Amino acid sequence: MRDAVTSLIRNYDTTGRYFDRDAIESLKDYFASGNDRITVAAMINSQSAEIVKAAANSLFEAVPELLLAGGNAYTTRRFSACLRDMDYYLRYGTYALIAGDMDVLNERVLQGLRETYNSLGVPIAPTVRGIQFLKDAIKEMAAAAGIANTAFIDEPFDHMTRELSEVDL
Amino acid sequence: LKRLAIAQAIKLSSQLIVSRAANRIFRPISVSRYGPRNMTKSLRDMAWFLRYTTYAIVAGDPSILVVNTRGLKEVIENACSIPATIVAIQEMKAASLDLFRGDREAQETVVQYFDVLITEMQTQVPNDKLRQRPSIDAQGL
Amino acid sequence: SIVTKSIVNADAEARYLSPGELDRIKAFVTSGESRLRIAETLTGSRERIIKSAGDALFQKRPDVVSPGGNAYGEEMTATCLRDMDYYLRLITYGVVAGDVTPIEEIGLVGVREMYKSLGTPVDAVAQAVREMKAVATGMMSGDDAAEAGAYFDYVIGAME
Amino acid sequence: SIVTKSIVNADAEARYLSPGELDRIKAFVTSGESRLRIAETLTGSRERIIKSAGDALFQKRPDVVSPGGNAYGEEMTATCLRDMDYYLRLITYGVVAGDVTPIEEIGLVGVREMYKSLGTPVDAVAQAVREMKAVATGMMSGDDAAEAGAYFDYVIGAME
Amino acid sequence: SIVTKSIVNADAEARYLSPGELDRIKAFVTSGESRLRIAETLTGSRERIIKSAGDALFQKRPDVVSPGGNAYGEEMTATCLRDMDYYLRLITYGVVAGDVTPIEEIGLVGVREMYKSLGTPVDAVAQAVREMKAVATGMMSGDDAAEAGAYFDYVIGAME
Amino acid sequence: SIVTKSIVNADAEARYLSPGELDRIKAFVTSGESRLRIAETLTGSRERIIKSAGDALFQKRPDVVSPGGNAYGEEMTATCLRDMDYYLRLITYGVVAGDVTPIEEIGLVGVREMYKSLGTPVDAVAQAVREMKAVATGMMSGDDAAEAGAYFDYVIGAME
Amino acid sequence: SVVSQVILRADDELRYPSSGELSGIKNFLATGAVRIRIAEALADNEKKIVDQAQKQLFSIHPEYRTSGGNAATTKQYNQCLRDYGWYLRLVTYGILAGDKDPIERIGLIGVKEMYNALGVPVPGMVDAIRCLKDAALGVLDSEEARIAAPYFDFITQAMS
Amino acid sequence: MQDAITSVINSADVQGKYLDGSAMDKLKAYFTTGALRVRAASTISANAAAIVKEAVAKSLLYSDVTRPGGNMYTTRRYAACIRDLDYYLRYATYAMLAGDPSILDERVLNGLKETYNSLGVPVGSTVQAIQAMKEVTAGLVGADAGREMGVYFDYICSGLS
Amino acid sequence: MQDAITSVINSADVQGKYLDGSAMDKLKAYFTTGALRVRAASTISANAAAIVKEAVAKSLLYSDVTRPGGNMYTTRRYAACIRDLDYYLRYATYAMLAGDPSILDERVLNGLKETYNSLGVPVGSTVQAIQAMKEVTAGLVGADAGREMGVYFDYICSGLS
Amino acid sequence: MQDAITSVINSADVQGKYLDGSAMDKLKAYFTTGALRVRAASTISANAAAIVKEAVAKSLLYSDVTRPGGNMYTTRRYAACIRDLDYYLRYATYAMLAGDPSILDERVLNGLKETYNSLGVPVGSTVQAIQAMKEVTAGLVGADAGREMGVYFDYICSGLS
Amino acid sequence: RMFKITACVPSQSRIRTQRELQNTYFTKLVPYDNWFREQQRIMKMGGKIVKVQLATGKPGTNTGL
Ligand SMILES: *[C@H](C)[C@H]1/C(=C/c2[nH]c(/C=C3N=C(/C=C4\NC(=O)C(CC)=C4C)C(C)=C\3CCC(=O)O)c(CCC(=O)O)c2C)NC(=O)[C@@H]1C
Ligand SMILES: CCC1=C(C)/C(=C/C2=NC(=C\c3[nH]c(/C=C4\NC(=O)[C@H](C)[C@H]4CC)c(C)c3CCC(=O)O)/C(CCC(=O)O)=C2C)NC1=O
Ligand SMILES: CCC1=C(C)/C(=C/C2=NC(=C\c3[nH]c(/C=C4\NC(=O)[C@H](C)[C@H]4CC)c(C)c3CCC(=O)O)/C(CCC(=O)O)=C2C)NC1=O
Ligand SMILES: CCC1=C(C)/C(=C/C2=NC(=C\c3[nH]c(/C=C4\NC(=O)[C@H](C)[C@H]4CC)c(C)c3CCC(=O)O)/C(CCC(=O)O)=C2C)NC1=O
Ligand SMILES: CCC1=C(C)/C(=C/C2=NC(=C\c3[nH]c(/C=C4\NC(=O)[C@H](C)[C@H]4CC)c(C)c3CCC(=O)O)/C(CCC(=O)O)=C2C)NC1=O
Ligand SMILES: CCC1=C(C)/C(=C/C2=NC(=C\c3[nH]c(/C=C4\NC(=O)[C@H](C)[C@H]4CC)c(C)c3CCC(=O)O)/C(CCC(=O)O)=C2C)NC1=O
Ligand SMILES: CCC1=C(C)/C(=C/C2=NC(=C\c3[nH]c(/C=C4\NC(=O)[C@H](C)[C@H]4CC)c(C)c3CCC(=O)O)/C(CCC(=O)O)=C2C)NC1=O
Ligand SMILES: CCC1=C(C)/C(=C/C2=NC(=C\c3[nH]c(/C=C4\NC(=O)[C@H](C)[C@H]4CC)c(C)c3CCC(=O)O)/C(CCC(=O)O)=C2C)NC1=O
Ligand SMILES: CCC1=C(C)/C(=C/C2=NC(=C\c3[nH]c(/C=C4\NC(=O)[C@H](C)[C@H]4CC)c(C)c3CCC(=O)O)/C(CCC(=O)O)=C2C)NC1=O
Repeated sequence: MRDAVTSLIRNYDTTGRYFDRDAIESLKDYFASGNDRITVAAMINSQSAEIVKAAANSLFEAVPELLLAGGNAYTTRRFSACLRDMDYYLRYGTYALIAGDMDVLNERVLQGLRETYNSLGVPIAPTVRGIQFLKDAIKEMAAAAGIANTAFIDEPFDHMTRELSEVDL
Repeated sequence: LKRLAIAQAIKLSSQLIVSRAANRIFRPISVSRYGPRNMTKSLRDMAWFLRYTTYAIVAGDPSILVVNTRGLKEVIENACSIPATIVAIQEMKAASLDLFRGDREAQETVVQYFDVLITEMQTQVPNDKLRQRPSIDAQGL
Repeated sequence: SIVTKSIVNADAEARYLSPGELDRIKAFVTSGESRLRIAETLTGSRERIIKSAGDALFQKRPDVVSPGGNAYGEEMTATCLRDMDYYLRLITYGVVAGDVTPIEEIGLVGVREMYKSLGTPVDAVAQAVREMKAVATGMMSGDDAAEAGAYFDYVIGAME
Repeated sequence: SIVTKSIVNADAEARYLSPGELDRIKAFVTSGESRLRIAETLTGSRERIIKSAGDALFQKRPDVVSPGGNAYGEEMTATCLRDMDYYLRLITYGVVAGDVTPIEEIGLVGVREMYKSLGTPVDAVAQAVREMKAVATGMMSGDDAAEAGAYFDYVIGAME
Repeated sequence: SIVTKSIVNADAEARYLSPGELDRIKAFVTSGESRLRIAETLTGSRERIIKSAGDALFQKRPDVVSPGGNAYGEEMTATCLRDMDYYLRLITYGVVAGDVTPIEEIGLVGVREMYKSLGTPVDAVAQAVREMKAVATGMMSGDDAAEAGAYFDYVIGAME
Repeated sequence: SIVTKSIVNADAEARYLSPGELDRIKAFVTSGESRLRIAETLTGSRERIIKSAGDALFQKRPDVVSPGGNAYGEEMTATCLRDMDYYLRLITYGVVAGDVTPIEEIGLVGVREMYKSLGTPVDAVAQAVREMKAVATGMMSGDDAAEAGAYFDYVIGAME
Repeated sequence: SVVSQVILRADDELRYPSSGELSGIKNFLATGAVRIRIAEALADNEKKIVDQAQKQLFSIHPEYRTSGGNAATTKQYNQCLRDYGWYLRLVTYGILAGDKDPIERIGLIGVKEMYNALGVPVPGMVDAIRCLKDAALGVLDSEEARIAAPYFDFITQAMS
Repeated sequence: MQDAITSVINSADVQGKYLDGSAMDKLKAYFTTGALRVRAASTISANAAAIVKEAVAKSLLYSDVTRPGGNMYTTRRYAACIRDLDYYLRYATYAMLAGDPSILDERVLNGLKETYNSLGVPVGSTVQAIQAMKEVTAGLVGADAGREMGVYFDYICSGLS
Repeated sequence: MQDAITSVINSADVQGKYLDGSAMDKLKAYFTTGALRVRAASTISANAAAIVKEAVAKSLLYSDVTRPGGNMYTTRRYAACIRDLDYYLRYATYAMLAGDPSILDERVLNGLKETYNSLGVPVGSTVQAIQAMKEVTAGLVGADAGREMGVYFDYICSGLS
Repeated sequence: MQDAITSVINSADVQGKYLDGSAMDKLKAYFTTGALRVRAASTISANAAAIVKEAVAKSLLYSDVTRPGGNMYTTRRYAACIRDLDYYLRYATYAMLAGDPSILDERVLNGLKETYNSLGVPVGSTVQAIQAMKEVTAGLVGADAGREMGVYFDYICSGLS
Repeated sequence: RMFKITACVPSQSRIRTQRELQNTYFTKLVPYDNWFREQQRIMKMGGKIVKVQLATGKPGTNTGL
């Protein structure tokens, strides 16, 4: 896995150069916003099982077929599998919120997710809309808790739904 | 063929079983401050219990009931009253034994599957199996 | 780094980050300023560190520069100082990252196999990092010398 | 038996007995009376079964009783009829138990190794059980002959 | 062969060939001339070996050619002599290769399953290879008969 | 030895000794006389082998006897010649046994860990066995020098 | 604890604890005194903390006191209070180890199995631990509330 | 692992004799009791968790063993105790169905005493828990099915003690 | 697991001494007997199943142990008995080839007494079976090869008893 | 496996009591000594192979055990001896960091006496080797860190003897 | 060479993973070369080792295992 620091370290290592002015400025930029990420992560660790359920109910209010007959969140086995999947998305979104880099999401979530979902019949679309219902919930909850900047909260879910995304453009 | 006979009898008269459940339920009798959003969900679930009872009766194993209504309780415990659902399923069992008769053999099959339903509505939840890993590079699920 | 290690260690265990690990990440996040100061101290004076450490090494272990040793000749001594420069760069990376996974994960895993394939005595390389540690901790304040000497200590420990 | 097999098959799976296995045990429990009737039919007339089956076998395969064969002589023919008596006894055990785990678990596992160490043609033993099956299913009613011929069929199948 | 077996046995052990295995390969390389002489002895007189061995087999075991046996009739006896020809060919291969991995790896692995699916007594096949061994070791010098009888011995041993 | 290796290699495979392995054991049994002659050649002249090989080693690698090396001083040079005597004794054992499992199973498994814990350059030990091989194969006939140089070759190969 | 996690993880990969892990150990062991003070303050006031948390829990859920619930009879109600007290004791234990380790090992691995083996629902326990959280947070200052709060949230996480 | 049928066949086979009248009478006794065994096994499979939790509520709850210092203290130990009691009830059901306790000393009572003595598990408290489980299931399935359950429950308690 | 050569080398190494004249004489004795060992091993590999079945035909057949109640009764027990006798003959061949019985107490006689005592296997009847196997193979390979086979057969019978 | 903190918590939990003043004082003692423990652990991690080879150079070298016949004779035995001494130093470092010797009797001293008695390993010579390792590391890290290392080294020597 | 060991290894992970039961307190012959990693692993899982006994070793030999 990579955080932002090991990203800069691997970036400078492949050319064999030391840190310049700009590398120290980007490391200061990660270390200055570190406390903000950590109180956001602790506030998410407060209400994880609540946020996952609320994002799930907002997703099922969005796409109503999945609770109904032909949908994929049909039975309670499928309902519990979908809510555990949303718990996975919030967990690795917290991990990428603390790390500040998208390599944990790429190595442990997004690599080969589409294969499993296309095979099992799990749809990829309401998965993404549920991921960003989680993102919107986290964003307004942490903007309510005195935190000025929300770009780092914006980062990992936007990456996760740029990757599961179907490129049609 | 007897399992099909009782399944066809249950299917042909499911509407009056659900209606008998409806004026049994709506352990206080329910206030009907629920509104349409809870009410359509309630009517769908009082159907759905009978559906997987019928599927279990034809299939021959109550596992189709078990793997669904085991963890069902805490999904709907924030929603509604759980003993109301319990007396609802008990009443639907009584409505099946109302509907057909046998020489105490098909009634016994029906009370077996309905008893699996009332047993699994009290198993409230088992915690999920944790694949914790010892390796660092591995991920736990 | 610290965040990678905490994330992976919570990741195998199928759990979130425990609050103790979270205040660990928080304390590392606060100490990053002193880490960057130690990194600028190590980066800006790399010429004198490599020069004085090579001088003290060849004073201490003269057989590797004598004919018969590995680092005998002009280009071989230049490659020797280049290897010392590599290890000082990895020291700076480990100082910034707050953990030794840059140093170990880049230049310490197959170091015995590589230096055995080159024909190099690894104890003399440990002496080179020892002289680099002496010059570097002679260059800083007390707690800064201790925090840099932890990573220098890890490199010499991973040699032998 | 049936109960042993159902218990073991639920036992490896870490589950209780499924209801289908339970009505299997129930149907075997109800059919035990007909199983005991077939067992009394096979037990009470064992003399004529062994005698007529040995006669038809030595008529069919005369080389094993000719000089040069295994069952040549008085005591060798007596041991041959004794082996046929053993297999009819195991047939009765398998008829009562409702499954072939008595027959297989007693007298069919290393039957090829034993009869190869004795120097016996196993096809002639299969013919002996075939003649025993002919005399035994000539002795019963239709469904009784089918239920006994299932176990006789298993013995001749486990020979070859 | 010997070289294949030594290479594989050193190959699993993650080591090179030990010097004892190397002089084993060297001794087999020197004895290859006598192996080729035994192979020409077995190859050039295959007609008389197969003919006399079939004659002595059907003299010894007449029931397999009697009506009721496997090799009853013209084409069945021709297929029986063909199977004996196959086994003499595998004997020649094992004589040249210096080991029984041609014989085992071609015609001895599922020999019991094949001859059980055909309905063949395998002891009579062992007697066929026994008569082939008698005719073949009656055809050579002493050490040549011992070296060929080792592989004939392996075939009859792998039958039973 | 050869017999141990053949027995173990047939032992894991759940089979008897193949005839090729048996003539391997037979050829080793016949060559044991020449093996014992090479062993007496190596045993009787051990003083000159150890003396001349130590002389040529310290001529070739003078830094290990110079102050700073491992074998500096009287008792350290005596221990160095003792280690060379140990390796010549293991060479004699491997010559008699027909395989390198005495040499490997006594003095070659943890040789790198031991000589790293002592602070010894292992390449200089390989040069010591090289000079021992030069003096020993300068002492015998051609095929005897080749057969002893196989085991000397294994020791220098197992060093590096 | 923190040092137990560092020691066990270093014991997996067969190595000494590295410098980043030891510096995290130092950062916990420096501020252990503030932890000792806040565990004192939690051990002092526990009667009123459990009291107001009980009051707010039965504000949120009067269902358990009333007929058919778990808080119906005063024996079960006294055990509801005692469960609250044990969980506050485990919170102080989790604070003083610096991590989740003893509180999870003593009270969290399998709460679901216990409270399904009993009759009280686990979302009630989630609400109960949140009531205990805002009760115990009213008695400490922010410099200590930042250390107190996320252990309560970790219990809330392992409940669900 | 053998039921009444396999043990009767094994006795008649170790004799080498055919099935005489005493073996026929033993098998007739088993074939008369088998339907009651089937119905009791279904009724016990109905209420596994209820019988286990009523056994803990009778014996082990509110005693010292669920308090601090007891061997049933932690949630891990509570879950393992419920697991052990579910094992005892499941294997007693199996031995009731077979009509022979060979599965109990083959697969429960084999190394159970040494395991419990190495762990520090109290054997008397778990014997009382199995006795309360027996009392609850004998209240569940009736007099004679409760007796033929209690003979194997007493077998487990005797092999444990 | 060591032959005569490896045991001689191990004695000279535990001494720390070089190979003196007594070790040279022991190795010369083994290198003289080795060709006879090779030929006897080939002759025994020829007739494995014949020697085993003649040993059963001499000792164990037509006695009580193949009758009902005996430990060699069933076909499973007969096949396992033939397997055990094939093991004894195979390992006696290995110990004959090595010239040292270290493989016998390393890999046959290690837990064999406790296994046979736990199973209920008669040790005297299997000792008589191994003795008849020894008698048959000594009739097969001659006087002195039969003697050097019988020393390891007597080793197996002594360790079994 | 428990440090001073986990043992204090386990005592207060087996009591069922809260953390009183004596537990607070014990944890304050550990939180004062922890920085010295950290620095000594870093200094010991620096010089693992040097401390091990100086312990062998003090005790085991040039004695009978490295000569022929000794249990440290061969290169395999020498490598296994260096491995065993590295284990003792590593686990003494772990027990120094935890401040509790529970890891030593959990994971070193568990079956070590029976292993060494089955192999033929001399226990007195390895106790002298651990004592020389203790002497070398107490010369390395100073007086009081050497003492708090030597208490666990003496624990290993006492459990080994 | 082989060690006839006897040990008891509780899992401490069956509650989380909810697997079925393997019987602990085993008595087994471990080969000598991997007896090390096996003893270390039994100590990793926290299980106590009751009895270690060398079965086939004949201790004190240098070749021939
Ligand atoms: C829920 C909102 C959506 C949905 C989910 C759904 N998923 C499954 C089954 C699986 N999902 C996964 C997913 C992951 N595994 C991972 O490791 C990661 C990264 C951490 C993810 C995201 C896997 C592996 C499965 C297979 C089951 C298993 O875990 O073994 C189901 C069940 C499908 C079925 O019918 O069996 C469901 C319902 N479905 C929806 O409709 C929502 C959009
Ligand atoms: C085949 C057996 C089976 C059933 C019944 C089942 C039910 C089920 N009921 C649900 C919710 C619900 N169910 C109800 C209502 C009720 N629930 C009841 O059983 C009562 C009859 C009624 C109240 C009187 C309500 C109000 C919700 C919404 C809960 C929420 O907001 O999360 C959900 C969550 C998804 C949804 O919104 O529908 C499932 C999966 N799943 C199954 O596999
Ligand atoms: C960042 C991790 C990293 C390391 C360490 C590294 C080492 C490295 N050292 C090399 C050579 C060398 N390194 C040395 C160094 C030394 N010899 C001595 O005597 C001194 C003790 C010591 C230095 C103080 C010498 C002499 C060579 C040349 C070897 C040769 O020419 O055969 C080479 C081969 C030539 C090259 O491409 O540079 C590599 C790859 N590469 C890496 O990527
Ligand atoms: C219950 C399972 C079971 C079986 C099957 C069994 C067989 C068995 N058959 C034997 C002999 C024999 N069995 C036969 C039988 C036959 N030869 C023929 O040609 C016919 C085809 C065939 C019978 C119809 C003969 C001839 C012998 C004597 C072999 C000899 O004397 O070498 C013997 C050795 C002497 C003895 O102790 O009886 C055994 C153990 N034992 C068992 O426990
Ligand atoms: C039979 C297998 C076997 C070997 C190989 C063996 C080696 C061995 N070599 C030792 C020392 C030594 N061996 C050497 C040898 C050398 N240093 C050099 O520079 C030369 C390149 C080389 C020899 C030509 C030296 C210098 C020491 C002393 C190391 C010291 O004093 O620190 C010691 C420690 C003291 C002792 O007890 O003898 C052992 C055990 N022991 C064995 O059982
Ligand atoms: C060390 C970790 C740990 C805890 C805390 C624990 C609790 C525990 N709670 C119990 C019962 C109980 N626990 C509760 C608790 C509650 N009911 C509610 O409505 C609330 C949500 C909640 C707390 C306010 C109640 C009411 C009972 C009695 C249930 C019964 O009637 O059996 C019992 C069974 C009888 C007893 O010993 O008291 C245990 C062992 N066991 C443990 O190992
Ligand atoms: C199928 C046959 C079979 C049985 C019965 C069996 C029992 C068994 N019970 C165990 C533990 C246990 N068993 C108990 C049970 C009790 N302690 C008490 O205080 C109560 C009196 C009693 C319950 C009524 C507890 C508390 C443990 C956990 C010990 C621990 O974690 O330290 C363990 C330790 C390993 C593990 O938990 O998963 C085994 C192997 N294993 C088997 O294969
Ligand atoms: C290679 C060293 C080695 C030996 C020798 C060995 C023997 C061995 N013999 C066994 C059984 C047996 N061994 C016998 C043998 C005999 N009983 C008699 O009545 C006769 C006197 C005697 C034969 C001559 C029988 C009948 C059994 C089966 C016991 C049973 O199935 O109950 C078993 C029980 C497990 C199994 O059959 O497969 C072992 C492990 N295992 C080994 O690893
Ligand atoms: C982590 C806790 C732990 C320890 C300590 C441990 C020790 C251990 N030491 C062993 C061997 C050994 N240990 C020694 C050590 C010594 N003999 C001497 O003469 C010296 C006095 C002493 C060294 C100072 C030797 C020489 C052997 C090899 C025995 C042999 O190969 O025959 C073995 C035999 C298996 C193998 O080598 O790999 C074990 C399991 N295992 C463990 O899990």
